[PDB]
Amino acid sequence: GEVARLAGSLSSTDAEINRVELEMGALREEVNKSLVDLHDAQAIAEQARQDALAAKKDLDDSQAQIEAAQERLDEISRAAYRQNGQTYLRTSAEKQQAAVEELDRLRTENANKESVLRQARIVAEQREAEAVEKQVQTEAAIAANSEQLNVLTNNRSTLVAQRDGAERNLAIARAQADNLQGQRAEYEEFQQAEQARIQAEAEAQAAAEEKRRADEAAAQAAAEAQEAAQQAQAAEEAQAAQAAETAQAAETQAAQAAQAQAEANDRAAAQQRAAEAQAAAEQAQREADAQAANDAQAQALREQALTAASIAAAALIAASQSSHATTQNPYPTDEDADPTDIADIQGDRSAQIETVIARAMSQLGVQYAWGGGNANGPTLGIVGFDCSGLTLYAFAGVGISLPHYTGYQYQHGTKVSPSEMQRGDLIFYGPGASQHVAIYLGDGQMIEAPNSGSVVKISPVRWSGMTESVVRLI
Repeated sequence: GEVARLAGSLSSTDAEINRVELEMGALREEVNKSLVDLHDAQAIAEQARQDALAAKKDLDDSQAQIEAAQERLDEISRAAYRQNGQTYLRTSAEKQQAAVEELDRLRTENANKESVLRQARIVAEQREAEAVEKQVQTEAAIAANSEQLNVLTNNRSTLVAQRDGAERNLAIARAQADNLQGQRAEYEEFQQAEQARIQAEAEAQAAAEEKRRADEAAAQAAAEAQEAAQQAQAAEEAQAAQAAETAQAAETQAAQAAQAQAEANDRAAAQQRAAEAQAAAEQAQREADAQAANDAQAQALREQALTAASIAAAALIAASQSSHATTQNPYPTDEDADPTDIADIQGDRSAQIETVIARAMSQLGVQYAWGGGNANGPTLGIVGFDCSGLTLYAFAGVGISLPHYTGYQYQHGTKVSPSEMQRGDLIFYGPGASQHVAIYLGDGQMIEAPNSGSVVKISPVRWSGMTESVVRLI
């Protein structure tokens, strides 16, 4: 059975599909960026313009402000002349000087504002030009990226062509494997993979226990090494302390020297014992990580064999039932032979549910094909899956054989009230499950193959048209 060659080439052309999809993404977003840049340069330009306008507004206010004060000086002189035909003469002379010096003020303020307008106008000139440039820039960047994208999508359509053909061949392979080797053939292969699953699972369980205990051993040897090294450290202390004190002081002389010898002896003794315990901790750590490496390696083989077992379970079921896609009788016509004959399909738990669900999610994106799907995967319509076809596919992974009809799937398992549904349950719609089926995924979302034109997708649970009960198979 050369499934695995096409399965591999399929999956590698799907790897190429996603290369090109991210590449297209990079270009598409490139345009999005310089679109952002353009709209912000435009906002900069319009803001520099409203700054220039603000400048002319106060410059004109300064104009007519100065002219209002000039005309008050004017009416002051007019009053003076008419009043030329004593305390008040003094204070009105002082008022006129106040007005003249105020006008001096407003004068130099207006010159400053004239320079402010010169610069606000130049700033708007500049950043308007900046926006003209960046505008044409991104129109041209769009031209380039639209053309390059059109290239990418030509490549993408040929890749998906290849992909549809390869999937179509994989369906051929699954059929030849299970439709060909009759029941007892897949039965033997299945019993083999189920046995290898239980054994490699037990083996991995043993490598995990020993890795845990070797890790405990690494810990004990490491701590003992550290203790012995600390006693070596205290020897260093007490030796330099003895050294300093004898440096700072006949028979008394021999007593000092003997204590120095005893100090050095204790030091090298605790030091050698520290070196020994630390090389021992190093061995214990090399063993603890050789054993952690084997625990990981054996756990990989454990779930590898667990998976190969689940698919061989799906294959037994597939070889157990007729093609639920054609009509031509796949049985003999003259009473002159004797075939295999297919089973009859018409009217812990947590780990089990997750295996089924992985199978349905693995088909996310597969196109709809009326009547498509079996225990081995998608099939040609009357390639893809239809709603009740997908559920049939998923539960065969845990050896649950379902009919390729919603109304009949509703008769299997246990009828739970819709309000207590949980992950793994079958949600049905239509009277007596005559219209549609989906798998509850938990957390108020479900996976389904819904209607013509929709790929296998995850959608929120729908309450309109729901049957009165859900069905729980595991």
